[PDB]
Amino acid sequence: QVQLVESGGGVVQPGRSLRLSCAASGFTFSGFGMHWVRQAPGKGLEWVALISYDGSDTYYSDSVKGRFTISRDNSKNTLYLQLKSLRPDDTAVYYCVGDRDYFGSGFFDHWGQGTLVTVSS
Amino acid sequence: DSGPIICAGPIHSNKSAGIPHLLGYSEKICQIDRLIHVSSWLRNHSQFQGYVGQRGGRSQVSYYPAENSYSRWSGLLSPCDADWLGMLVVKKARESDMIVPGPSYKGKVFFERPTFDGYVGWGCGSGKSRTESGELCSSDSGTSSGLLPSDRVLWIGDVACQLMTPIPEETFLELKSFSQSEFPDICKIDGIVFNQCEGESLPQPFDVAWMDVGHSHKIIMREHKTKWVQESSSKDFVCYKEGTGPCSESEEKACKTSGSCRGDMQFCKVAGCEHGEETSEAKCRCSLVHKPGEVVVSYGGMRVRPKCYGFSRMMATLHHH
Amino acid sequence: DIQMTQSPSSLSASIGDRVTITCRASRHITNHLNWYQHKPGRAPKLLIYEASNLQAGVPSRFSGSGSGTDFTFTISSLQPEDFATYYCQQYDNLPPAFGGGTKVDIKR
Ligand SMILES: *[C@@H]1O[C@H](CO)[C@@H](O[C@@H]2O[C@H](CO)[C@@H](O[C@@H]3O[C@H](CO)[C@@H](O)[C@H](O)[C@@H]3O)[C@H](O)[C@H]2NC(C)=O)[C@H](O)[C@H]1NC(C)=O
Ligand SMILES: *[C@@H]1O[C@H](CO)[C@@H](O[C@@H]2O[C@H](CO)[C@@H](O)[C@H](O)[C@H]2NC(C)=O)[C@H](O)[C@H]1NC(C)=O
Repeated sequence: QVQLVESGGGVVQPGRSLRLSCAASGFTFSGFGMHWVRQAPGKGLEWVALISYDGSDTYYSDSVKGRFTISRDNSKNTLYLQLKSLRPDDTAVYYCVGDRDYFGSGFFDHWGQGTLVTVSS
Repeated sequence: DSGPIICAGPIHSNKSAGIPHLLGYSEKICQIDRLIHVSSWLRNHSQFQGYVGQRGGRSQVSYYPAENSYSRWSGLLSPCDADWLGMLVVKKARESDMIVPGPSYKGKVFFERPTFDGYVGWGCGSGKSRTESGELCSSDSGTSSGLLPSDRVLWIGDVACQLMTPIPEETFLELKSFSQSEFPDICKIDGIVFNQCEGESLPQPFDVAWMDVGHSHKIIMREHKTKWVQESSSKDFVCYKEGTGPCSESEEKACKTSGSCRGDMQFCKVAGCEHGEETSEAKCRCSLVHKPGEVVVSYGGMRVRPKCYGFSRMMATLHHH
Repeated sequence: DIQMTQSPSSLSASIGDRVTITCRASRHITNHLNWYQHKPGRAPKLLIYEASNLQAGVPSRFSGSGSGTDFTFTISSLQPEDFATYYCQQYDNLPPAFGGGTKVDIKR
């Protein structure tokens, strides 16, 4: 019932800006915080950003702070992540994640399938 | 901003989880710190699923008037806080209970108002919240997770409750008449007859200082004075473990009646302490709660230690000349 | 801020054994810890929340315990599907942190 359909990945070069989107179905999207979790090749999981149910509260990791912007349109049921100033470290698979409370407190309950982002020249 | 008494704001992991019946004056205080009591009120009366106050706790609750003086002291107990400790009961709102205008009833799941004859609370159920007026609860998809922030709670008025010193009825009648003389215009307050009028204006907002003296109805005041005495009692102190959280009843009882625990200076000069043994270990520490003290009010020539005292907004009908 | 450390990095065990992963938090996070299973190709899956609670629909062989800084993730009887990488995540501080992980191989 509760699904997440990511889109937007592709091949972008260092210093370019990609945009990722996560369409949410089957649950009241506007009442749950959302996350973005990425995994680089050969490495572990790395939480990227979170957004509150309202969009009023955002939080980011240090590795991406100031470059990636997370936003949400609760009238279209899609979650966004705006990548900027991309780098080879950011070459990873990007998962959107649904949480359990109003804020994105850190319960990574229901995931998406993922989208691959590759940065090289 | 205020700060917690003992326990930081909760991060609840399941909305269906239960509200345990803890027996210690510290476990109760901890549940107060995390708005467990208001969430329980919602579950019983308004048939509501989940917790209110996620990550905020009692300190992030919204007040009206928002510049709330007592909020700055974590020890001062709101009417809901006294409800969780048994000192009074906040009733479920009925149709007759008049919702006062002026607060920002929008998105609120709970709000509380001291009335002339007691304390009343309004709640909303699962998936619903209050419309701008506060008269109706309506679908609110931002309340769907059931783990809701503290700003969904609204405590009306600068109120502070405590342990009263009981007064005899002869004193209550003296104080009731003096209030009647001081507000001869008023006919009814929150529907309760105050003076005898025979001609009453329609219900109107009324800002007034009052005090709960443990009798039928509160006594409203215009000319009064206050003094925050420090009077030591067991409830001046909470006992905690630095990482486990609040201690248990048997431990806290052993702390406050046996001088077997540790704590700050004032507690040791009340119950007894010790040092020079703790190697790594862990033992309960007891600290003074942060309040100016017990409030004593002077009014009508007399001086009373009330159950609750504050300045909130009630609904009064005036004379028709 | 908070830096989780998992041990061991890798662990080989045969089907039916007991596998005990351990996780450590630099500071006290009470019981604000989750455990995650990640298998190659498929997304991560949430097994334990609040360090001891079973997620809905997850087998009872998975468990969790601990509070403070030292925590534990245990599989009572390993099964062939249970071979994957596992992670612990803290949520006491607002920046959520994944530990390094722990890959589970099969003894042959
Ligand atoms: C909402 O309802 C719950 C019950 O579902 C209330 O909690 C209950 O409160 C009563 C009264 O304090 C507790 O009874 C007590 O039992 C102990 C012994 O267990 C006894 O020593 C006391 O004198 C009292 O009789 C009851 O245990 C407790 N149950 C639970 C599950 O908490 C709750 O107070 C209600 N909400 C509000 C805001 O009052
Ligand atoms: C939220 O809590 C409820 C209640 O504890 C969980 O539901 C129970 O879960 C156990 C174990 O899965 C089952 O044996 C019970 O039958 C369930 N009870 C009911 C009434 O559903 C629920 O799974 C928890 N949800 C999450 C997200 O973990």
